[PDB]
Amino acid sequence: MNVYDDVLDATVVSHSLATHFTTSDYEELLVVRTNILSVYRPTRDGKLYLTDEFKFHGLITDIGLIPQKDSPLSCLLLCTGVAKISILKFNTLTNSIDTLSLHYYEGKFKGKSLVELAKISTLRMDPGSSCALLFNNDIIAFLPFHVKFTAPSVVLVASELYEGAKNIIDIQFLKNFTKPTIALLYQPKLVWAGNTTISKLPTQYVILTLNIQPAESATKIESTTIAFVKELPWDLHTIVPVSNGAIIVGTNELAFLDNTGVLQSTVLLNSFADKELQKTKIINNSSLEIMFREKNTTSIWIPSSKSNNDETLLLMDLKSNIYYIQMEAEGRLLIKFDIFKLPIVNDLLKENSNPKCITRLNATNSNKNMDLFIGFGSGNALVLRLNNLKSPFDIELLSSLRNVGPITSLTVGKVSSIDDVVKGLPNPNKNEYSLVATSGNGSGSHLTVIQTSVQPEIELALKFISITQIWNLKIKGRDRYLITTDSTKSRSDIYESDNNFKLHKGGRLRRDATTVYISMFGEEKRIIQVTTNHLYLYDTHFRRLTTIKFDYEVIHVSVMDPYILVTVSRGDIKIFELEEKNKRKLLKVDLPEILNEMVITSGLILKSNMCNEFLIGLSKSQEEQLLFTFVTADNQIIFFTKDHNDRIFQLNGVDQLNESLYISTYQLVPDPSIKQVMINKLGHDNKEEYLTILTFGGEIYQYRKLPQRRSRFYRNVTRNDLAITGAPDNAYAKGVSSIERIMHYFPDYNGYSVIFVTGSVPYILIKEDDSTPKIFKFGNIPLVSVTPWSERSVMCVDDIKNARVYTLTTDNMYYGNKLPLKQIKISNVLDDYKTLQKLVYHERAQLFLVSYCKRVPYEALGEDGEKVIGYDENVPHAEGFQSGILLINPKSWKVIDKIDFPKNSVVNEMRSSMIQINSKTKRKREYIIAGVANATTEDTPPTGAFHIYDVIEVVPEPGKPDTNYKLKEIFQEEVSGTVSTVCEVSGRFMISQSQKVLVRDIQEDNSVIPVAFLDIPVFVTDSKSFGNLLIIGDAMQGFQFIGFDAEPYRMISLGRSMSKFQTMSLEFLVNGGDMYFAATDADRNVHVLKYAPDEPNSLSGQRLVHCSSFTLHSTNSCMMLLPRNEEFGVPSFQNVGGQVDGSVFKIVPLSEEKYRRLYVIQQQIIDRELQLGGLNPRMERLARPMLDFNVIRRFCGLAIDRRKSIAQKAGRHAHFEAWRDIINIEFSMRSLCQGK
Amino acid sequence: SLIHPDTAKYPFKFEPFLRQEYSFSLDPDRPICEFYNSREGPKSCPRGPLCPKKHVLPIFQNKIVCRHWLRGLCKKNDQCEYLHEYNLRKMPE
Amino acid sequence: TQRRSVDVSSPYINLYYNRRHGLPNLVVEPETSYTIDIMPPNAYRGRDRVINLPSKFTHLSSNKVKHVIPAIQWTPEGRRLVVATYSGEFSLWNASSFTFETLMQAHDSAVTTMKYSHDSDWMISGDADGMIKIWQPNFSMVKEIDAAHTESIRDMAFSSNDSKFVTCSDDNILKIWNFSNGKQERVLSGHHWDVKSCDWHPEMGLIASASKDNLVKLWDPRSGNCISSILKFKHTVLKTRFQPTKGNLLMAISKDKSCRVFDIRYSMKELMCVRDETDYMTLEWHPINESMFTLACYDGSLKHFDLLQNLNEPILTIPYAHDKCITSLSYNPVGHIFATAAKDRTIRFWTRARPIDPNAYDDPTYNNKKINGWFFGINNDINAVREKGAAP
Amino acid sequence: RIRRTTGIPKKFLKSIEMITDEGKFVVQVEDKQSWEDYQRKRENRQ
RNA sequence: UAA
Ligand SMILES: [Zn+2]
Ligand SMILES: [Zn+2]
Repeated sequence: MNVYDDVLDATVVSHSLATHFTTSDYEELLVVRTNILSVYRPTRDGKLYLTDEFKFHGLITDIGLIPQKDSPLSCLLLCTGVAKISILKFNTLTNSIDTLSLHYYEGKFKGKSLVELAKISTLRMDPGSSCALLFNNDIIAFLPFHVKFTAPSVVLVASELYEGAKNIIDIQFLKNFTKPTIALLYQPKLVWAGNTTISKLPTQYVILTLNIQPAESATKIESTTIAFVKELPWDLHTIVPVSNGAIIVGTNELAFLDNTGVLQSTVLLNSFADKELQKTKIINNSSLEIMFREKNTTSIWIPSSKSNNDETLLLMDLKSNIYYIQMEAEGRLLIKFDIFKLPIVNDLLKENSNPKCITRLNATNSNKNMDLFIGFGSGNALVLRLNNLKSPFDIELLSSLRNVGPITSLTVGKVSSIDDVVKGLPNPNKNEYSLVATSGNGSGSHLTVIQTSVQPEIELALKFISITQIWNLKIKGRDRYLITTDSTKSRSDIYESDNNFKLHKGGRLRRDATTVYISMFGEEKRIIQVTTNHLYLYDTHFRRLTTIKFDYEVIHVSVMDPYILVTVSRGDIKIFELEEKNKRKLLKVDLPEILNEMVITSGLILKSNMCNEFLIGLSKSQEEQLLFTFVTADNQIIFFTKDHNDRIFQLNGVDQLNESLYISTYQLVPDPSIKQVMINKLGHDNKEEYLTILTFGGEIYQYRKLPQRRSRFYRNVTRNDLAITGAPDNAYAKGVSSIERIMHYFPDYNGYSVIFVTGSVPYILIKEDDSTPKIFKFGNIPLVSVTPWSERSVMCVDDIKNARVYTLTTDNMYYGNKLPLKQIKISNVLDDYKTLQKLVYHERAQLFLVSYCKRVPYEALGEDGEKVIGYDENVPHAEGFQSGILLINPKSWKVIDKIDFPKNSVVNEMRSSMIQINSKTKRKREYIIAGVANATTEDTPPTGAFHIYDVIEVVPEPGKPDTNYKLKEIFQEEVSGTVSTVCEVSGRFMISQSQKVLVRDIQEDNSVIPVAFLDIPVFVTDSKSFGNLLIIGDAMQGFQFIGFDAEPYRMISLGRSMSKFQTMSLEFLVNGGDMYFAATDADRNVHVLKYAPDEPNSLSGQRLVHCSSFTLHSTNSCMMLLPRNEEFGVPSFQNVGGQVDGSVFKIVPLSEEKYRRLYVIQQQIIDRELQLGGLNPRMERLARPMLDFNVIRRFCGLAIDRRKSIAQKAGRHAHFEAWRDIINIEFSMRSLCQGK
Repeated sequence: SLIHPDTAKYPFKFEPFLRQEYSFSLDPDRPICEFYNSREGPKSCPRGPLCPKKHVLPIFQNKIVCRHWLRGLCKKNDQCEYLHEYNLRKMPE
Repeated sequence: TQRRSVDVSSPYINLYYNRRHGLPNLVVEPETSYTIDIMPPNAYRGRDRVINLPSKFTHLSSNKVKHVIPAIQWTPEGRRLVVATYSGEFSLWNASSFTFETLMQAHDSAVTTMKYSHDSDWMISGDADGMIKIWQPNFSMVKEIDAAHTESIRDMAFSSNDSKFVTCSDDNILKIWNFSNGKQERVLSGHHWDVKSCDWHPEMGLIASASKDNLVKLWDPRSGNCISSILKFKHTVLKTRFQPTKGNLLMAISKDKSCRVFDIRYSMKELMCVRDETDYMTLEWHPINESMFTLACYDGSLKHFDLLQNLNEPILTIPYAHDKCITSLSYNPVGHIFATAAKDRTIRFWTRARPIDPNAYDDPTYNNKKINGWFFGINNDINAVREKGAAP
Repeated sequence: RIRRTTGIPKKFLKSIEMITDEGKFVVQVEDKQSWEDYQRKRENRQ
């Protein structure tokens, strides 16, 4: 009974393509991160503007492009999981992706494989667009394409194409062939470093022309051996086809084989190359020590631009070094084959490592200038501009896609709210905790603060006495006359904001009644104030010029430059227009006749070009017309122009909140749900028109206007990018009960056009240029009124009459990825700490501790000091480890203390555990326990150490007040066996040694003695404790469940997992009175197991019951236990897990009834709704199931009637309770908003 | 506390089972039983196996750590006459 | 004292650091400093399975009393190797250091077979008198079946859930036992003459039996009737095994000098038919890498095979692996140590090859140059690679 | 031809009154207590 | 108090 949700979406870019997918007006950049396909429009200056994002239910293994007849757009080949192809097309009519066909190959692959399949299949596409092949391990799946869209597929072993093909290394389609010719790189006899002396030149290379004969039933393929090469170096791993041949990339060599099939030349890259073994052709010897040690080398082959002889190939190793390879062939023969390292003067590529894909953005018919998009596994994905590809080269950074790299550690601490007072007033996000993760893998490695809410910069704070709403007036582009009103007392003050908000006390403004609205008017020459029952027009000096009396009190009033819209309690509309000549007239505006015979819940004056098609002589993609927009009680959005004749338009489908909206004439059951709407521009640099809908239940719906065909608004339902803020059917009434939610638009917050939603829990709508708009929690205090302030600032008033000016922090913040992300650079230009890991937070001292891990060259030493025999000194060495501990003060994010561990030492685990230092008095102290494992070879005996640190307050060094804490080592000990994990149990700490776990306790005199002992099968991967219950992960045999006792110290073996898997992380999923465990596999599976001693076949609980398996889309690096926030309802907990792709997930345990309801809803969505890539979400996670909250979120995005019909499937009141527990899951992470 | 959630005294449904089997509980530092006697047997305690106190097995009254238990090769299990607890001062050198 | 230790703890540290950081397992280069980049055997699949080849002779062990060793068995976690002797004794040997001496005296007659439970909680051992003993992991005999078979027990294999286990003897029948009560369940009738070995399918209910009547039979444990017969062996069929992990394959050796691998998913389809001039005596599938197995011959000559590399010849032959006929093979469950026992009364341990090794594939196990004590320097060496094979 | 009680801890040996330790002959007996506990633990909720 |  669990539900899985993605706290963060993936950030590591794995694939990229340039094509015409959604439009042919420009070449888009398709970006795949883990399961999200992002379509970007690359600008001329390298900025990436997101067009639309699609989220899939499986891991996108590979992407490919195939053209289609009678269409300029190209279809998309999507590879998901293991051996699955879904052909994707973009439906321009529906602005969505519809799957052309599914192709399952895993079953055939297993049928034709003696050994287990590889986790990732590899897709190759014919340059002639005639066929595509997918191969896993010597089994090739061919997907022919007709020239009725896809011919039947044929799956065969590589031995059927060519007799000798036995261990395929790589397959590629060769170029300049009239038939779909492929090249196979294979090793009939497998050879590695320890096998080279007894096996010479094992790699082979064959060129096969394929004669695909599609038929109605099956496809027949015949391969003719064009050429065959028998003697090749063992380390060749990547085929890089070129115009006249193919470059074979190896760990130590670069072999060039032409399409004729003769190895014309080869380049030795390092000292490990096959020196004096090839000895049959041109041997370009290079002492550059270039190492392509990866399984597959990333590269881009740019064809010759028409031919200018400018065909370029760029290799790129794991350390982000771009290598230029030139092939100055005059024909079949090759001349001047060499590899050149591109000089990088400004080390802009230092922060990035493990490149994944390279794509050229803008062609410009010349290979001299190239704009390259490169995705990285650790650093930000970059858009680089290469200027002069020479054998003066210049490289500049145009833009970047934020990448939280591999989240290798997750902890909770205070990043904000350290100080309870900010500029006199209390901290707006006081007592708010945040997830802090470790990001990156090398020189560029930082702390990523996964903020639960937006932290605004305060530049002004003041206390008011009694207000309910405020307005700030800008007359000469400057702040004057900050009007405040008190609805309870019917008062209105002036508060001239030029000088310390002093009481102006001047002008005939109505001080003795509640102001409903006041703003500048008449091109900043008039001030209009709408009171409870009167409308007043003033000038800059607040002199009365016009007065209008309203019979009924006004409710909603909106103002544009020449017009004002007023709604009164009777429900009828009143629109006034200021006279242009000398103002002070306020003429009436004739409403449409049909308008007065229908109820309007809210209205506003709107400026947009959406209905320009229906207007007379206005069918231009410009000139936003003035529209008087109104929300009817039937939730219908209607609008008309000033010269409306009698025509009223309407957004169709908004009453049911349909996926697609469109403008049409409004021709004519009061169920008012839509509370406020507004259409405005959102974005940072390019502004996109969005329709934002506020419902009476507090939920916010966003519709994107299509830039082409502007009369239509579309909402992405597959993408779960918009956070849930409320529930329709009066569920979660506390979200809107205290403070009424008002949506305020600010075109310039810090250069961002944002939307502010007031209430007890405020929200801000921020849209990055490379991302969709996101709903972000704003602060941790209620917001009552927000007004623009100066330029690029706002003033916000909370519920306790405290007003403070805010500005959006944009220095290291990324307002995308479903949650605000703060980049904390720990390494500076002086001290370059390498990859940071094992980040902990010391609660008592309010400090963060992290461990750096510098990769140093490894020297293999024996047990005696003497070195191991086979050492070579004048040769590149494998990287060892060297680690230490950094004490970081979150006040300044500076390292205030550092301690270093010796060579060949990696801190495999660090904790901030509470340790019982006295068994009698039960005194507990928070110690930092670091588990150091000596990362060395298999032959040397395993060794390690554990250090216990106490954070002590010291006298700060003058100049730096934050250096008032230091690390004091109260105990350390070198122990036999690697210390792979550290965990605290019941006030005592347990560390893992080689096939051993020892429990020790600390006395008052800082004496540490082991008290318990338990044997471990192979290797401890993770260990967690729940009071006195242990779970110890094993690298081969799953995990086991241990209870710990004291007086008679015992390690009771309560149970263990029945299935043996290589677990990555462990955590407890308590789920009420029962007890479950979460175990992440090396196959990206997370398993839920329960301790069920009362079950029959559990052997008194010794056999853990396997509850569910759930295939995550990336490997899990870490898990943590977090308290769970209960919005309506014994403490409850949740699991938070960091992923390598940069995504954060959570498992929320559910009760039986909640699980039943949500399972029924999820099954209904899967069975009835149309999935994006045709992928069944149930089957994708199964490579009592764990529920995918991404599927359940589609319930929130359905139509109202569709929502009711789906909820009716099981439960009369299932809609209400379903919305309640969906809210509970969505807000389960808000326990960080209330702490200490 | 969000940093160190209170997971010590959690109400578990298998706690009575942990009392019956393994003589275990969720409070490692619970007071010793004033009625239970290891030599007399489980019947000495009036509250029976469901006693909130600690019922020390006779295996833990032994004076010297079992050398075969340390290697995981003790053939006598709880019937051994040597200590099956990782007590360092009680080891035979 | 300083000695040759083979521990996979540090390689696992490196592997999990790579996996938790998204770093790929970097290609090992022919240099000693790259031994740190050699991952634990469980981390290697596909073309990297060649790294998990035991080719470096690492240690040579022997009991105080030179007794014939009918069977050896690693503990299910690979911590220790159980060496059964012809005198009915159990000798343990720690995998960390290949060091232990204290005996157990398990049975009264020669222990012919041992087998641990898949749950790793129960070991059953059979002897030459037909007695079957059930052992706890701490080696505390808990149950005897005095007359499980009339003749000497030949082979015993547990079911997937370890609730049942099948045994065979010099009698012409196999009988399935209920482990919970130790009571015989049914008799697998057939197999004229004598049945020499048996094995249970790792996943589903399927029994393979090798017999002196030139037959390999497939049984249904639920019913106890033969479901298919293999007629492809021209003499008595010796030890037969399915596979440790998947069981899609089934291998049986016979003393007609032929080893055959069958695809059980395709009506016992023949995959490999490798013949040798010398007699095969035992086999051992690789515990991690499918399609990889080792054959032991009557003249020593460990022969490691690979279904995907060569269907006709071994991918690696260690011709003088043992001085006499090799009786039992046992891969460590972790997969980093390979243990072999022969009639020369010696236990020899094999580890994976090193990136660079002057004596690689030139040990006295590869060239018949075993002069007096040739393993003294290969068993007392603290390091592994060693300078360029011989010893005092 | 006659064995000695090497690893047997003298409590699973009863005097027969084929294997002997020091003089008087004994025989190994199953520890019919660990097997019984296994049986007890095989019971539901026990 | 040993196997
Ligand atoms: Zn008691
Ligand atoms: Zn003992």
